[PDB]
Amino acid sequence: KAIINSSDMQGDLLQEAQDVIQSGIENNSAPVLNIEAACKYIKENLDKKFGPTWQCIIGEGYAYDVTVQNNTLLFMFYNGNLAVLIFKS
Amino acid sequence: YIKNRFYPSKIQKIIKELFEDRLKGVEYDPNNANQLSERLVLELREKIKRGKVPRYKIGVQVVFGEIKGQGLRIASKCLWDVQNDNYASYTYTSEKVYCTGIVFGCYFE
Amino acid sequence: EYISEEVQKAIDDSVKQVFGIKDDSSQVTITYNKDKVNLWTQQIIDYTIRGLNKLGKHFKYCVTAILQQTNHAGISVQITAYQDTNTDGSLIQCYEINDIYAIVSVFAMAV
Amino acid sequence: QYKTFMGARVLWPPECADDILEGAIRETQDALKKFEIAREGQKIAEHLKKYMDDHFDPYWHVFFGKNFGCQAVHNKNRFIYFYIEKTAFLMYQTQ
Amino acid sequence: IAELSEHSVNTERVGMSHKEGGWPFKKRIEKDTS
Amino acid sequence: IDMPENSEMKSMKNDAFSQAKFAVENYKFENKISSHIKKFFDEKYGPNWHCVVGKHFNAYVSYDSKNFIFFYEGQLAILLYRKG
Amino acid sequence: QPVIKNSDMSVEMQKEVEEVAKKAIDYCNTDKEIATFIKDDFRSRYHGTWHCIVGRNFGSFVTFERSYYIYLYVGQLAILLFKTG
Repeated sequence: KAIINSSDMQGDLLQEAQDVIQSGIENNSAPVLNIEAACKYIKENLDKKFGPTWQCIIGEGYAYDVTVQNNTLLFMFYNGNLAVLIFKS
Repeated sequence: YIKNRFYPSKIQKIIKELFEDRLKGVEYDPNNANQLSERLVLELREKIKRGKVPRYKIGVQVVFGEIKGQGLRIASKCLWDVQNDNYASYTYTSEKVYCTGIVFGCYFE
Repeated sequence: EYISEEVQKAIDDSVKQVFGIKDDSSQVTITYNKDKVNLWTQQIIDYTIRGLNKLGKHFKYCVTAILQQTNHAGISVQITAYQDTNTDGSLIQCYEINDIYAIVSVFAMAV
Repeated sequence: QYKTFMGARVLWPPECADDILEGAIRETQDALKKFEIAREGQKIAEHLKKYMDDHFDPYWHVFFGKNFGCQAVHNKNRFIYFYIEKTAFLMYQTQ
Repeated sequence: IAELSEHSVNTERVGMSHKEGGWPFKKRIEKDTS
Repeated sequence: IDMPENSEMKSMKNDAFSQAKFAVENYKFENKISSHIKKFFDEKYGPNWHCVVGKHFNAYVSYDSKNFIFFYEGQLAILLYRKG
Repeated sequence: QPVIKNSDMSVEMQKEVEEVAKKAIDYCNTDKEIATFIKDDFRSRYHGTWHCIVGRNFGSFVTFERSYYIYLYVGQLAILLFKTG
């Protein structure tokens, strides 16, 4: 249940980002899951796929303030209440 | 224990700059050749005085002459523990004169 | 208490006195000879050592000589040793007349 | 240990010669001070190699920046390597 | 003709990653404080 | 955005692109990339070429007319020209 | 009570991290102001580009310069400081 909240990049990379966060959920889908392992997976996948200097962040209540390259930023929400931010720098 | 060390080519520096700017393409006049050498040897020595080597002793040597259908060979040998002591040597030859300088360096201990 | 410049002067005296002639015709009537090159090398060395022991210096010497036939082949002569800074050293010399490429290499050491 | 020189931190002793050194050790900051600014790129090294080819031997190569370091073989005794205010300068002549 | 050579230049490189681990006490032993 | 020209027929211009695109991906250091390009073009066309690779640099060289190619390849910039 | 959880800097630069963090805690109540304090302080004392995140429930994955990274808990705040550029 992906709910995109703020988009900056191109729709293809949008789709692949959603697919990768999904695959991360399945890699870690259990009460013992940690968002950190899925974060590692998201960042490393987007590195080996669309280049380095990616950054994955997952949570539900927090406050970031980060610098991002244009057309390389996404933030979104899940019906499962997972707010997911990703960005390249 | 050698914190500040001697490597060849800063004396090689000094000796080059000295040679061009002082020789300025001078001819080999017999009456003043030995005294020309006497002047520039002491100037070179002054330069190695600021050459920033505290314990390295400096065996300056210089050759100056004119080339006239004349074959020549000059060589030296080095005689020290390679870890500390070292040497430097430069040549400078125009159409009719040649001046070459060598400078030893031996870390005192 | 010496000078390698004078060591070279003595070597030059020896060689140019033995075979070197000012008037340059006998030096090619004397070309490289398979029969006489042995006499040449031995006598060059002997006269050079006689010049060296004319010197009363207490230093110790050793000598080497090379005689090349022709410039077509090419040669590289290089020297290296391990001795004391103040007094020891060496010397080299290349020599050419018409068809004889002579080379002398001397080591001088203390004691 | 990168000893000090009236121009800059120079690796003492280096592998070059002092008409080249003094020339570069004065000409680098002369060039940077007179009408030049750090904002521009290799239009500095342009004038630097030009000045070197004008007076000194013709075939030079200059590399400067904030992060680099080289091995190589060149003309004997034609190696200028000096830092200045955290900016490495490297120059070498090739026949 | 003149002699030749090859000045083959490079760049010196310094790069290593660690894994930041989230929380799991300021004092290692909780019994000491308790 | 910038494409200096060379001879017609696309004899060397078409070659330089196809070669440098393999060179950039095959290596990380610019050494192997530039040496590969130059070594290939030496065998292919000329006795002596000159190649530069890098993100930012300015240059000013002498060369032989219609033998100066320069192109912004990806994030990198590749310069090439014959000389000698 | 600073609690270093993952640091890369030398011990002196780490001590500076915790001192600047203590000062930012003494002065600014808002996390953004604290992070800007720390980031500007380090970017000024050293030179380059630092970035500081301050939070309570936070994970990331970032590249950073060598010996230019810390992840720690000062009091009960998650401070992630690093240098990139």
